[PDB]
Amino acid sequence: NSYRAALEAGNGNEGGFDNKVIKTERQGFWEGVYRRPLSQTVEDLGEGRGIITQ
Amino acid sequence: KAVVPFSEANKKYVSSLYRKSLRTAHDWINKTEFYRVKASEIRSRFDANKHINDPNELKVIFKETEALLEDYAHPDPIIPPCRPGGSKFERNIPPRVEARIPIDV
Amino acid sequence: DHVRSPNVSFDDIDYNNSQDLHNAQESLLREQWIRVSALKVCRKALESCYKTSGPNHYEDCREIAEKYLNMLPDHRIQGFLGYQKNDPSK
Amino acid sequence: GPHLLREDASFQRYGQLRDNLATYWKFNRKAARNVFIFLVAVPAGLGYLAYNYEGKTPFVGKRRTEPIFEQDYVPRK
Amino acid sequence: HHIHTPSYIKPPTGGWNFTPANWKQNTVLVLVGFTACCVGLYKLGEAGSYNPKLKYKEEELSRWNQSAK
Amino acid sequence: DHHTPLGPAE
Amino acid sequence: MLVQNLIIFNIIGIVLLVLLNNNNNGILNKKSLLTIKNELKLKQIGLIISIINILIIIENWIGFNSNYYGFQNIERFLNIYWGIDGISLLLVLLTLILGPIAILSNWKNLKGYYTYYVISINMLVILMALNFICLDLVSFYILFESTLAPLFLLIGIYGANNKNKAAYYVLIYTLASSLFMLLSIVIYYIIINSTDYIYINNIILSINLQSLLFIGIIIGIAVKTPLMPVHTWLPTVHSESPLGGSILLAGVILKLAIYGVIRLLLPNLSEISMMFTPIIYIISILTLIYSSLITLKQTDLKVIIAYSSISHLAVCMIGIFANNLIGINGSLILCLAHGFVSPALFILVGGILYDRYHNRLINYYQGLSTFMPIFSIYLVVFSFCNTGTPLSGNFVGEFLSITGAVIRHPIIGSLTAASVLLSACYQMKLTNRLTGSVFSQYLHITNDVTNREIFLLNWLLIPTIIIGIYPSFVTNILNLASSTLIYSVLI
Amino acid sequence: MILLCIFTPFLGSLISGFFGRYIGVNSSKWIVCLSIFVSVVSTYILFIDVIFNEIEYTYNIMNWLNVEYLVVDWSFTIDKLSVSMLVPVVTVSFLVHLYSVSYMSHDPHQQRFFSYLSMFTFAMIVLVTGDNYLILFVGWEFIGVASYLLISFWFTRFNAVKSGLSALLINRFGDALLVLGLSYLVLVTGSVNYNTVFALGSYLDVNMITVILICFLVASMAKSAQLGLHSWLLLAMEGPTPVSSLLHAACLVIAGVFLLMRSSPLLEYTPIVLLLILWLGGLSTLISGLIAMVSNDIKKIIALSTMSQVGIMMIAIGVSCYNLALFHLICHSFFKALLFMSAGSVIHSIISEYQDIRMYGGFRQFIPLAYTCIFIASLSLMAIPGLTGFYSKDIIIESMYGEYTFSGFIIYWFALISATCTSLYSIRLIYYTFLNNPNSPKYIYINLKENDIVLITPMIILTILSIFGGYLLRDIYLGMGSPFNELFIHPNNLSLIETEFSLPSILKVLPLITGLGGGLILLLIYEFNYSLFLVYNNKNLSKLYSFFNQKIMFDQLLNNLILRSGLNIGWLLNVHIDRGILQLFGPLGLWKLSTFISSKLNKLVFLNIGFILEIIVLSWLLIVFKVSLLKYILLLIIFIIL
Ligand SMILES: CCCCCCCCCCCCCCCCCC(=O)OC[C@H](COP(=O)(O)OCCN)OC(=O)CCCCCCCCCCCCCCCCC
Ligand SMILES: CCCCCCCCCCCC(=O)OC[C@H](COP(=O)(O)OCC[N+](C)(C)C)OC(=O)CCCCCCCCCCC
Ligand SMILES: CCCCCCCCCCCC(=O)OC[C@H](COP(=O)(O)OCC[N+](C)(C)C)OC(=O)CCCCCCCCCCC
Ligand SMILES: CCCCCCCCCCCC(=O)OC[C@H](COP(=O)(O)OCC[N+](C)(C)C)OC(=O)CCCCCCCCCCC
Repeated sequence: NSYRAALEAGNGNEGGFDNKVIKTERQGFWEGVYRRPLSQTVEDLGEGRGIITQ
Repeated sequence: KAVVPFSEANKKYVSSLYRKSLRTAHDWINKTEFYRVKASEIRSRFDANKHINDPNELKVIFKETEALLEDYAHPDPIIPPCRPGGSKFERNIPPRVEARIPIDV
Repeated sequence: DHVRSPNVSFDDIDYNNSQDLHNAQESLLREQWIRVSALKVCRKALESCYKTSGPNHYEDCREIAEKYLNMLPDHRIQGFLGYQKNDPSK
Repeated sequence: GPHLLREDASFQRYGQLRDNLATYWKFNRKAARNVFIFLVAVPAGLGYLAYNYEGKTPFVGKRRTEPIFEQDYVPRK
Repeated sequence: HHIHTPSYIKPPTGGWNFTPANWKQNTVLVLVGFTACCVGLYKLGEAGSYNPKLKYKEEELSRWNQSAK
Repeated sequence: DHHTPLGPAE
Repeated sequence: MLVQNLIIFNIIGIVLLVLLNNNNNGILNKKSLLTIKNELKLKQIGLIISIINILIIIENWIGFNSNYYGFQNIERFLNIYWGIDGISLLLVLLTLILGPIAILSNWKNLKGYYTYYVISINMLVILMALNFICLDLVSFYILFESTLAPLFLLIGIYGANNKNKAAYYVLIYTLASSLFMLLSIVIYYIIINSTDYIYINNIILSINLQSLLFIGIIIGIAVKTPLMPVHTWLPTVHSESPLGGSILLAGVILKLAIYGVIRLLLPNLSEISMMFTPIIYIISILTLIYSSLITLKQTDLKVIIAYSSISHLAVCMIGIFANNLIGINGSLILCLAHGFVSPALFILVGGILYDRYHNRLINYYQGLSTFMPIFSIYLVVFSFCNTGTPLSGNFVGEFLSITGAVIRHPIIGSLTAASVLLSACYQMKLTNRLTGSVFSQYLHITNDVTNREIFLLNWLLIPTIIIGIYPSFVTNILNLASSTLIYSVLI
Repeated sequence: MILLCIFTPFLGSLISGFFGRYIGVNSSKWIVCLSIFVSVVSTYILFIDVIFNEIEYTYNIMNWLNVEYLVVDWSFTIDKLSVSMLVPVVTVSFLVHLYSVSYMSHDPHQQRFFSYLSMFTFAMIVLVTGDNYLILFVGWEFIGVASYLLISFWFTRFNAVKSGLSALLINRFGDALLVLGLSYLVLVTGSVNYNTVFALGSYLDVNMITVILICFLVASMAKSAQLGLHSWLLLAMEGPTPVSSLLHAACLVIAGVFLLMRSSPLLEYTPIVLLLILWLGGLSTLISGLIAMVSNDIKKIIALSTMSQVGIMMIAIGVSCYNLALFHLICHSFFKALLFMSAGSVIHSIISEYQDIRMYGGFRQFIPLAYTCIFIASLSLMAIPGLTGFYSKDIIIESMYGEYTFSGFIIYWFALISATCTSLYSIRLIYYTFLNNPNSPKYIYINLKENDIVLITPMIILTILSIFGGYLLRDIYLGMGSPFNELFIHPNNLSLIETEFSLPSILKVLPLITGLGGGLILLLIYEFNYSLFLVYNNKNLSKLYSFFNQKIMFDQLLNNLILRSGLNIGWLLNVHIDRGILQLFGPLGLWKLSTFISSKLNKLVFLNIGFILEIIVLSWLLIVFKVSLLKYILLLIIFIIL
C-alpha cells in the first residue's frame, strides 16, 4: 500500500489528471483527479448544508 | 467558656444582648408609643433575672437569649446612612493624602 | 475601466491549461456577484413598496415579496470549488 | 525603581500556590468524575446534536404553508 | 478641609470641584462650539434627509408587482 | 460656605 | 521588488546594527558614545527600520487591484514564488504595523542588550510578514517554524521569573505539533510532486487520504490558535515573555493559524473540511465556553488577558469554517480587530502597571481610577472593545462570525452567541475591580500614563474604531478574495 | 431637523467630558442641559410634523456592513413610533438634567456625572430612531454601558461598584440573546431592516418567527426587568437619585417594551410568544406589588412600582393591543419621573438624608410642596378617575377581561391585585413618611426646609403632565381606528370594541372600589389600630413578611446557587483540566515519564565487557526468530523497563 507500490502498479499520479475523463468508480487511495462524479460527493458529504440543496 | 457573674466582662455581654434586643424591637415596631411599651417589657425581662450567682444557670439563658434574637431578627434592619451597611456608606471618600513618588519608566 | 467578464465554463476547457481554468473560476465568481447585486436591487423595490403602501403592503407588494423569498437561497456567493470539482451529469 | 508596592508575604504564597496547582493535583476518583464530564460527556452530547442536525435545517427563507389563526368558534356554553 | 492632590491629577473632567480661573473666557469659546455645531448639524440634516413615503409614486409600484409576476 | 477658589489658568 | 526589497534592506539593517555595536569589543574595555543613554542611537535605528518596512508594503499596496481574482505582485526570489491576494495583504499590513509598537513598548524597561532585542523584534516581524506572501506549503512551513529560533531566545533572555518554563513551552509545543504539519506537507510533495498553492488547489484526493492530511494539518493549527485541549502553552508564555514578545505572540502569531486554514485546508481539502466542520465547531464552542469560565478563577494580571485571547480566537475559527462569506469576512475582521485590542491590554496590564509596581497579582490593584484616571479611561475603553461593544471593530467581527456560524449550522452554531455574554464576565470583572472602591493600600501613588504609553494606546484604539464604524475598508479588499474559499454545489 | 434632534446630546456629553475641566463645574452642567433642551424642541417640531401631518424623515449617514447580500446602513428614521418614544425620552431627560443641576451641587464630580447622563440619553435616542435592528442594537448596548457607569458613579462605594456590575452582566445576558435573534433574522430573511423584515412577516415559517422572537423576549426581560431576570433592578438604587429617575421612567427599563412593540408585524404571527409575554407580564406585576407593600426603603418602593407598571405594558402587548402598551408607556414616564424626583426632594430636605421610611413621620407640613407632588403623582399612578394614569392603565385592566380567554381571566386577577397593591403600598408610603407620628429626632424637624427653585421647577412641570397629559393624548393613540400602522394588529386580534362595550358593569369599577375603599381600611390600621401589625410575635406572619421583604428570596437563589455554581465550574475546569489532566498529558506528566525512562537508560551506559558482549549475542536472536515474533520482543522490552 506504499505510494511506491501504487506508482509501480499504475495506481499513482504518474499519469497526470484530466477533466474530460471522469471515473465512475472511486479512485485509489493515493490517486488524484481534477474532477469527480457528484454522486461520490453526496455519498460522502450527504445532502444538506450547501450540497445539492440549501 | 465559663460565665462569671458580676465580673466586668460578663456584664458587657449582657449589655450587648440588650442592644440586640432593643434594636430588634425598634426594627419591627415603627411607632414610638408601641416601641416604648415593648422596650419597657424587655428591660423587665432583662432585669428580672439580674441576680444570678451560678455559672450553669446563666449559660442556659445565654443559649436561650441567642435563640430569641435569631428567630426574631428583622429581615431588613434600620441602619444609619453613613454607618457601615447604610445607604451613604463609603460614598465620596476623600482621597488618600500621600506624596507622589515619580518613577522614570 | 469596467472589465468584461470572461464568459467561460468548466465544461469546455482543459484544466491542464491553467490559464483557461483561471478564467473558468473567475467567470463563475463574477456571475454570482451579479446575482447578489440583482438581489439587492430587488430588495430595494420591496422596501419602497412597504414604506409607501402602509396598510396595503400585503397587496401592493405581493409578487416582490414572493420573488425575493424565492431568489434568496440561490442568489448568494457559492464559490467555484463546488462546480469545478464535481460533475452534475454523473 | 523604588518598589512602589508594599509587597505582602501572604499574597505571595497565595499567588505561588494558585500558579502551581499542577504539583499537588491527583487523579483520584473525584478528578475522574469531573474529567469525564468535561472532556467526554459534554463533547459527545454536543457532538451528537451537531451531527444529527448537520444538514437537516433548511431555514434560509423558510415559508409558511399552514394557517396560524382558527376559523370557527365552538363555545363551551 | 481635605486635599485634592490637584498638582498632578488633571483628568479631562476636572476633579473634586475643579474650576479654572479663566472659566468665563473658555465657556464663550465653548458656547460658540455648541452653537457652531448645532447650526452646522441643522444644515446637513436639511440637505441630506428625505421623506421615504414620496420617493416612488404608487403608479410606479403597480408596475413593479406585475413585472415580478 | 464652599469657599473653593478657582484653580489655575488652563 | 517587494520581498527582494523587504529582505535585502532588513539584512542590510541587521548587519549595520551589528557592526556599530560590536566594533569596540576588542581586547580593551570600552566606554563609547553608542552606549550612552542606554544604546539610544541603536534603539532609534531599530525603530526606523520598523517604520520603513511599512513604507515598502505601501509602495505595493497602491498597485493592488481589488477587482482582480488571483495572486498579484507575483515574483520569484530564492527559487520561491511569492505573491499577494486580498486576504494576505491586510494581515501583512497588521504585522508590520505592530513592528514599531512592539519596539516602542520596550523603550526603557529592559536591563540591557537593547540592540539584541531590537534586532530580534524586527527579525520576528519580517519572518511573520513574509509568511503571508509565499505560494507553497514548504515555504509556508519554513517561515511558520523559523520564528522559533528568535522567539525562544528572546523569551528566555528577557523573560520574567519563569522564563525557563516559558521558553521550554513555546519551543516544544509549537514544534512537536508543527512537525505533524510537515508530514502532511511532505505527502503532498510525494503524490503530486509539488506543493505550490495553485497547483494543489485543483487536485481532489481520496476521502481517506483527505482525512489524514487534514488531521495532520489541523494538529499544527490547533496549537498555534490554541484550541482546547492543547492551549496550555499560551497562558504560561504570555505571563513570562517580555512585553514586546507578548504583542507579537498575540497580535500576529495567533493569526498565522487562521491564515493556515485559508491556504492549507479550505481550497485543497474542501471535501474533508465539510466533514470536520461539525467537529471543529464542537471543539471551538467548548474552547469558547471553557476558556471564558477558566478566566474567572485566575489571579495573575497578564494571564487573565492571555485567556481572553483564547476565547476570541475560538470565535475566529468558528467563523472561518462557516461555509459562507459572512462568516469568513467576519472571522478576518475579528482577527484584525483583535490584533490591536489584544496588544493594547497587555500594555495596560503588563506594560503600564508592571513597569511601576512589578507585580502581576490581582489582589494588589483596586481603586486605580483615583490617582490614575487616564489609565482607567483606556482600561474602560479597551475593556468594552475587547467584549464586542457595537462601535468597535470586534463587534463587527464577532457579530458576523456568529451570524455565519448560525448560517452554517443553525442548531449548534447558535451557541457562539455565548461569546457576547461570557466575554463580558471575566473582562468586566477585571476592569470593575481595578477601577473600583478605594485606592489600594498596597500600592503607592505614582505617575499616571506617560506620554509614550499614551501614544501606544491611541494608535491601537484608533484603527479599532475605524474598522468598527466603517468596516468596508477591510471588506472591499476581502470580498473577491474570500469568495474563492466557499465550497457548495446547488442544483 | 432630524440630525439636530438625534446627535445634539452627544456633543453635549463630549463637551462636559473633555472640556469640563476647562469650563469648570457650573458652566458644564448648563451647557449639557442646553444640548438636551435643543433636542427637546427639535423633537416637538417633528412630533407635530410626523404624528399629525403624516410625514417621515430618514437620514442615512453612510453604509455600515456590505457583506454580500447583508447590507446595513447608518440610517436613522423617525416614524410615528420613533417620535412617540422621543417625547417620553427627551422631555423627561431634559427635566432630569435640569433637576440634577441642583441635586448634584454638593457632589465633587459633576462634570463626569453629566457627561454620562447625556451619553445615556444619546444612546436611548439612537436606540429608538435607528432604521434597522443593528442600529437599535448599538444603542441597546450603550444603554448598558452608560447605566453601568451611572449606577456605579460613586465608585469609591463598594456597594455601588458591584451593583453596577450586576446591571451590566445581567443585561449582557439578554444582549447575547438579542444578537442570536438578529442572526436568525439574517438566516431567515438576509436582512435586519424594518422595511424588509416586516414586509415578509406572514410568508415566513411560524417556527422561525418563534426562534427570533423568543430571543427578543428574553432580551426584553433583561432590560425591562421582568421576573427571572429582575434581581438587578433593585440593586440599581446605588446610583444618584437623578439616575434612577431617568433610567426607570424614560429609559432602558422601558426599552424591553419598545423592542416587542417595534417587532409587532412579526409578533402577530406567532401567538405562542404573545402568550408567554402575557404570563411573564402578569406574574411580574403581581410579585412586585406584593414585594412593595413590605419594603421599607423609599426608593426601593418606587423602584418596585416601576417593575409592576412596566409589567402592565407587557400584558397589553400580549393581547396584541400595542397601541395600549405604547400609550401607557408615555403616561408612565410622566408621574414615575415625578415620584423619583419627589423622593429625591424628601431625602435632600431631611438633614440626616435617611431613606428608611421607618425613620420618617409627620412631614406633611414642613415640606408641603414635596408631599403634594407625591400625592398628585400617586393618585395618577393609582388611576383616580380624570387623571392621566387613569386613561392609560385602566383600559389595560379591562382588556385582560375583554379578551375572553382562559389566560385573560387568570391574568385579570393578577393585574387587578397589582392595581390593588398599587393603591396600597402608595398609602403605606404616604402615611409612613408624611402623616405618621415622627420618628426622627427633633433637631431634624427644626431644620426641615424645601429645596431651591432650580430643584423645584422640574417637578411641578411633570405634575401638570400627570394631571392633563393622558386626556389630551388619549385619542392620538387609543383612538378607534387612528392610523398607526407602525403597530400592526392582525384583524383576528382586535378586542378594543368588546373591551369598551361588553364588559360587566361591576368590573368597570372593581379596581377603584378596592383601590380607595381598601385604602381607607389600611389607613385606619396604620393610624388607629397599629397593634395588629406587630408581626414579629406571629411566626406565620413573620415567615410571610420575611419572604416578601426578601423579594421572594429570588436574590438569595441567584447568588448562593446559580452564580456560585457558575463560578465553581470555572474552578473545576481551572483545577482538573487546565492544571489537571492537561498538565498530566503535558509538561508535568511528560517530565515524570522522562525522568523515569532516562533514569533507566543512564544505568545502562557503563564500561563493562560482560555487559556489551552479552547484549551483542542476544541480538543474534533477531536473526534466528521468525520476523512475526518481533512485536512480542517489543512487548518484552517494554516490560523490563518497569
Ligand atoms: C493534550 C493533548 C495531548 C498532549 C500530550 C500527548 C502525549 C502525552 C503522553 C502522556 C503519557 C505520560 C503521562 C503519564 C506518565 C506520567 C509518569 C508518572 O506519573 O510516573 C509513573 C512512573 C514513574 O515512576 P515514579 O517515579 O514512581 O512516579 C510516580 C508518580 N506518580 O512511570 C512509569 O512507571 C513508566 C510507565 C511505563 C513506561 C513504558 C515505556 C513505554 C515506552 C515509552 C513511550 C514512548 C512514547 C514515544 C514513542 C517514540 C519515542 C521515540
Ligand atoms: C458613544 C461614546 C461616548 C463617549 C463620550 C465619553 C464621555 C465620558 C468621558 C469620561 C472621562 C473622564 O473624566 O473620566 C475619568 C474620570 C474623571 O473623574 P472626575 O469626575 O473628573 O474626577 C476626577 C478625580 N477622580 C478620577 C479621582 C474621580 O475618572 C475615572 O477615571 C473614572 C473611571 C473611568 C471612566 C471611563 C469613562 C469612559 C467613557 C466610556 C467610553 C466608551
Ligand atoms: C532576516 C534573517 C537574517 C539572518 C540573521 C542571522 C542571525 C545572525 C546574526 C549574528 C550577529 C551577531 O552575532 O551579533 C549579535 C547581535 C547583537 O548583539 P549586541 O546586543 O549588539 O551585542 C551584545 C554584546 N555587547 C552589548 C556587550 C556588545 O545579536 C544577534 O545576533 C541577534 C539576532 C540573532 C539571534 C537569533 C539567531 C537565530 C538564528 C536562526 C534563525 C532561523
Ligand atoms: C498532539 C499534541 C501535540 C502538542 C505538543 C506536544 C506536547 C507538549 C509537551 C510540552 C513539553 C514541555 O513542557 O517541555 C518542558 C518539560 C517540563 O516542563 P519544565 O518547563 O521543565 O517545567 C516543569 C518541570 N518541573 C516538574 C520540575 C516543575 O520538559 C519535559 O518534560 C521534557 C520531556 C518532554 C518531551 C516532549 C515530547 C513531545 C511528544 C509529543 C507527541 C506525543
